[PDB]
Amino acid sequence: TAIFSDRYKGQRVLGKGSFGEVILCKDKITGQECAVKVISKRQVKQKTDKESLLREVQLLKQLDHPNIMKLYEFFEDKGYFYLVGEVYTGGELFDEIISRKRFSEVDAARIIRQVLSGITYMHKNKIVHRDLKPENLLLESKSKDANIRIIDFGLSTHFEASKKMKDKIGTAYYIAPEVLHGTYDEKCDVWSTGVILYILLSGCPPFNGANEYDILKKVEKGKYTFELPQWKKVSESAKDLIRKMLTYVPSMRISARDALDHEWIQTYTKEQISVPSLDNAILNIRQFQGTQKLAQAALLYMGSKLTSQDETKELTAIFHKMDKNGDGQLDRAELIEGYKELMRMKGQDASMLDASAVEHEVDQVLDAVDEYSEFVTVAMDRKTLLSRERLERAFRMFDSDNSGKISSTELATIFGVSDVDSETWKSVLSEDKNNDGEVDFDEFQQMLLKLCGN
Ligand SMILES: CC(C)(C)n1nc(Oc2cccc(Cl)c2)c2c(N)ncnc21
Repeated sequence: TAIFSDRYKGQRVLGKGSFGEVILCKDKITGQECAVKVISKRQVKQKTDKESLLREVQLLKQLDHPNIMKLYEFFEDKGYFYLVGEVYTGGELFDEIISRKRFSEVDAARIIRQVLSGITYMHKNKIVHRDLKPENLLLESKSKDANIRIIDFGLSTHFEASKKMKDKIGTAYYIAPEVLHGTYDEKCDVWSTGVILYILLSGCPPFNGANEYDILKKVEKGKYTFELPQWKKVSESAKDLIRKMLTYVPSMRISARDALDHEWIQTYTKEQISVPSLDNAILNIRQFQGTQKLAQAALLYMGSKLTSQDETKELTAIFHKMDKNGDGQLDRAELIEGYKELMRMKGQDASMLDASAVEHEVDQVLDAVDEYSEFVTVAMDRKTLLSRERLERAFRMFDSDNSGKISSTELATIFGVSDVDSETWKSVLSEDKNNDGEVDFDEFQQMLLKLCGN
């Protein structure tokens, strides 16, 4: 077999996506940069057999469209799959939108035409996405005229969805009703695209609720309206398209290809042109995006705290066992070995892909120490860092008026999206013995710590 770390070295962590971590990697010979998704066999089950995954990868590697992520290679070892593809540096679609002055039906139409164009093409090759959502739409580069690239086509056919709310944040808004009941086809991608279209034009989900299951109930019933005030600013042809895409019975639902010929797409994408800014839509999208990202950061922070506890004590156990004389001390070599040992047990950390990468992390930890218990504390704080800073930056972003505080109403929203229990979070707060009806960042962080057994 060919080995992933023989070819690629990891540069830096790009983020978390469906089914695993994504690393920026570089070919050790040619210097080609690529994005690598590392899927752990221990945390993600396969729905299909080997042969079927291989033939699907062999197909994906051959496909080519300007709105679909390019896949280059695939590797597999004892514990992991590695999907190697083209790296995109423009970030998520919605983050580019919320940093705009104007946004019109014209900008929406140009977004949606690209999305429908990639989808159309993948459906002709019998590949269905199933989990189409804003996070899966990346901008190819930081440029102004950059294409949208859809990531994760085909994956959900081969790998089972996580049940953890860490991993499901914001998926219920987009999912087709028929995917909930088991019988689904390519039309599920049109539904998801109509949900995204609805949000682009109103800033709000068509099927919404106070918690994950409430949202799913709305989706299953399938009723939505155009009753919000900002829909008055919207053409009727956009409403007609949305209706066709959010048609409940999939055989009555419009195809991706047919949707590219809809009058709204034709009208509003003319290079010619022939139109107001939907400022309310943009405000709500800015609010939506901050809420989703704060809830996502809250869960990852809590998850990272539990992992940190689990690995801190295990490393301590490994190093104690390694301590042959029992004096509490170890040299550079034992530290490396013990750290490696930790990763056989707990699986490879995305950013430690080989023995060389562990050494530099050790050597980095030592540079800040220049006694195995000081090493443990420093090495673990360095794995929490990204979580603790992501949380603070996510709290700062969500606090749009810079008041330094989040109200109880906003906590409800955040904890509902995070699917944490109304009575449970209210109880943690109380342990705010003074009821301002609001919390600053330190208090919010204490709430989360208390919701994960600290
Ligand atoms: C940063 C993240 C996790 C949203 N992401 N995901 C990406 O999607 C990937 C990246 C590698 C393999 C697969 Cl199957 C999907 C991605 C990319 N291609 N370029 C830059 N960032 C990427």
